[PDB]
Amino acid sequence: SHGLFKKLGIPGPTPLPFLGNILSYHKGFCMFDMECHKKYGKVWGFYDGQQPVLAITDPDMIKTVLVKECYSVFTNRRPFGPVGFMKSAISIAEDEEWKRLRSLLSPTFTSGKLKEMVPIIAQYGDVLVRNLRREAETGKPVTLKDVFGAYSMDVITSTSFGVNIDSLNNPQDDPFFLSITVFPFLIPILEVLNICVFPREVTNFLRKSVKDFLQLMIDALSDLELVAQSIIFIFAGYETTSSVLSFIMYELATHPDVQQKLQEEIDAVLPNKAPPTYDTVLQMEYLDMVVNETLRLFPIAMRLERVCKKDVEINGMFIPKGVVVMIPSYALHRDPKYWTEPEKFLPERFSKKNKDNIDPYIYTPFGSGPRNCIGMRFALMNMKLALIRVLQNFSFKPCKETQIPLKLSLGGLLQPEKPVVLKVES
Amino acid sequence: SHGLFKKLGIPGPTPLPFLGNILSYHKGFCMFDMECHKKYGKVWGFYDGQQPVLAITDPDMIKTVLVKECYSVFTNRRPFGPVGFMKSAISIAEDEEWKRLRSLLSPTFTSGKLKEMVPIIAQYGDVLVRNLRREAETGKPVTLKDVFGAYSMDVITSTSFGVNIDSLNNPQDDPFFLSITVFPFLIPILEVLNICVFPREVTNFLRKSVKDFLQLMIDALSDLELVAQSIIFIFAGYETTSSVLSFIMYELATHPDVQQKLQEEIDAVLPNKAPPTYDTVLQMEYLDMVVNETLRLFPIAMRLERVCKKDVEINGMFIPKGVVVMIPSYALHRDPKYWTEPEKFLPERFSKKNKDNIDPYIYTPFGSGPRNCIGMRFALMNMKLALIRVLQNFSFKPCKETQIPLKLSLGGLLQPEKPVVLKVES
Ligand code: HEM
Ligand code: HEM
Repeated sequence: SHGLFKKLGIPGPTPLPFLGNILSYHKGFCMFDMECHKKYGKVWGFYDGQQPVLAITDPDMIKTVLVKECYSVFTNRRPFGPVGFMKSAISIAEDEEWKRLRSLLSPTFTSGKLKEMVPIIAQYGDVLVRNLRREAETGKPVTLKDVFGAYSMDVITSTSFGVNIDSLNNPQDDPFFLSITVFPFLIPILEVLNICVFPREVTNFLRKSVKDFLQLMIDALSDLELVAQSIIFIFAGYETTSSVLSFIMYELATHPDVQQKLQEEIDAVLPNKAPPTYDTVLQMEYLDMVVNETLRLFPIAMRLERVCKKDVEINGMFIPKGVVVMIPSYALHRDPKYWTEPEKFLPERFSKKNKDNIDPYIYTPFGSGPRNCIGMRFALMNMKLALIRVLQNFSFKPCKETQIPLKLSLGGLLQPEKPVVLKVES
Repeated sequence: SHGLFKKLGIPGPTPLPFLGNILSYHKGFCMFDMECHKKYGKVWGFYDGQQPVLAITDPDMIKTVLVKECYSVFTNRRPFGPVGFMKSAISIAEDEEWKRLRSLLSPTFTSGKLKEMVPIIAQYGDVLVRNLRREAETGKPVTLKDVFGAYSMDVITSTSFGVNIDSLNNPQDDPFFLSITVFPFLIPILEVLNICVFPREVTNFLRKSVKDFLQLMIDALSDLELVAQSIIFIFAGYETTSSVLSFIMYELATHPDVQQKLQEEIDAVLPNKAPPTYDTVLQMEYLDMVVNETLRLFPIAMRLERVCKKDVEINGMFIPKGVVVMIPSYALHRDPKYWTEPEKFLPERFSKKNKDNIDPYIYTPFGSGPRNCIGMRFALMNMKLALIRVLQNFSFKPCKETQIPLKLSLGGLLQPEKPVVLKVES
């Protein structure tokens, strides 16, 4: 099975038997992606065990895969297991089942239902300053992913349901997945065992805690299929939110000529520390020119993936069935051929002046097509609503223990090695 | 493989393919054991999947298996998995490894180290009355396995380490094992996955909480092998203790002519509510004649098991290798041929007058032989030390919701269906 890329004339790193190419993950997904983009060119192939992965960099191919032929050939993501009752969640569902669930869950992030969420988010952005004013008034670094996490936690529990808890009460919230890929034929076994990658007690904790996004559901849909959708929203709305807030907070304290220039637009549209509304936010381009630049540097999903469900010949290339087409986000976001000095944080790539020479099938940090980030709008609203309410009250400087430059986690997920700490000044 | 008991001329219930006889577990281990003792006689056989189990009732065979030929042919228990680092714990260890660990852990339950534990147990037997005086002074049933559990928890955390917590702070503390037996060939897989029957977070909770019985350890032994031994002691010292306390408490409120007659010996050896010492306890025969009668009725382990590691011919019968010899405790404890009116709770079977006509290879509620209950003494001390400190202060009467007669759990473990509740009067 490992001669599929020798056959189709597609170059690649040679795969070891049984293991495939995962031996080269020893530095991380991202570094293995940038590596081969230099090694073999515009299209290369590798194997995740016996699993052949096609890496595409041509932005038309990318468009064909995510948008044009999404509904036809590349509908679903890579098989990930074992999960259990979670097989119904949207980021996991496939074919016809996903269609019924992406329709049903689209109503949540409209321009009308998101504006309904700015005044309720205006409540926890003040539990964020008051919990960041206690660790500022005293000389002491600050662990951004706790206070932002405590924040991002509070936001998601309400933007969808309605529960309210100051995450200082500490409400709730790659060791073995390594074997998934060399033993994907073992996933069918683990299922008939109820066994979960999500420990069966984080789920039983919520196999009853479920029994607004909650409203707009029961308002056709099932009930064990109702539990799962709350889960994903809770993870993404917490983890992804806090993670990037601290990611930008690092690039603001280590680039203070940008931290002040962003603080000089915040006191222009919102004078006298004016609370942010749905519309004042969308005005601010630098806050966008930054958020889009950090996400151009730290794409929190690194790669997009789709599963080629039949023989196709997109943009000149015969693609066989069962292959995983993989858009290597992190590697493009930092490609020289498309970004000058790409290691450098320069929110002026997303200036209206320059955001013309910017191809949205290279910078896709929320994906694209009918299966793109369904929370992208809610995400880009939830972040800047906290980015404003914090760059009005505090300016951030390096610490003594602040990881400069920031070491990305060479393991799996995209996070820093040591957590981002920063000195906060009022 | 399922023709092993047709071969050896041993009668039994006919086994379905692949499943074996576990279909007959639909009423519980115990009822399936009593059933076949009537069906086929003194020796019968059945299959736990492909796993042949030999049930022996002859008390000499039983003696040959537990005591005489224990070190030789029947050393270890049934293979139970998957476990992980827990493969070193004593109740699990086998062959040579178990010898090094039953020696090392014998010093804990001497007459000298147990007497050192009566004054420290005299401390939580008073947190038991004061937590049972709050639910008595007010008219309200009492859930015995909480207050006893809260008690039995407190005792074991100190009798071995030294930590002290009133278990009212709520400190810490058959869905899928059904597949173990039909798929025992899947246990080798699950191991290379770190996967635990004990959820990997109840263990990570203590993969660091470990880093007296604690003293007598590091005083040769390992450290990941030190964590496991604390675990078993914590379960057995908590669960088994509370469970039987409530088991006797049921048989004392539903047999009050015994509850008073035991309260009439307690105020004889310990006058003026005298605190119990190591020696006053051993004096009291009825408190023993009861504890031994409840355990004759509710044997908390139901069956003893050993694994026949080579061809043998004990007491006339050729026994092949790899068979699990199983002493059906629950079925003997309630055998007519050895106990008149065996359903009836009558602590006078264990009177010194009658405890002569009583064969200790039939009543073995702590087993026997070199692999018997290592905590039996500590157990029979920990229980009566709470049985005294409670039958001095309170008398127990039926409630309106008290399960009379007591329905045993027809699932797996030996517990009641509804928890035992009782009205407590001071
Ligand atoms: C900075 C924050 C976020 C980023 C960078 C991000 C990025 C992404 C990406 C790259 C994808 C995959 C798209 C593809 O492969 O085609 C995705 C999918 C998804 N995201 Fe997010 N996301 C963010 C926040 C959120 C939030 C707050 C939610 C709240 C529910 C969310 C829910 C989802 C869902 C449901 C999907 C899958 C949609 C589907 O498969 O139909 N994301 N996101
Ligand atoms: C009423 C209370 C208890 C009862 C009825 C009981 C009963 C038993 C039984 C029937 C066995 C199996 C013997 C065999 O199959 O040969 C056993 C083994 C064992 N019990 Fe208990 N037990 C009790 C309390 C305890 C306590 C408090 C501990 C504390 C550590 C404990 C620790 C153990 C250990 C370590 C073994 C296995 C010894 C070995 O395999 O070497 N038990 N017990």
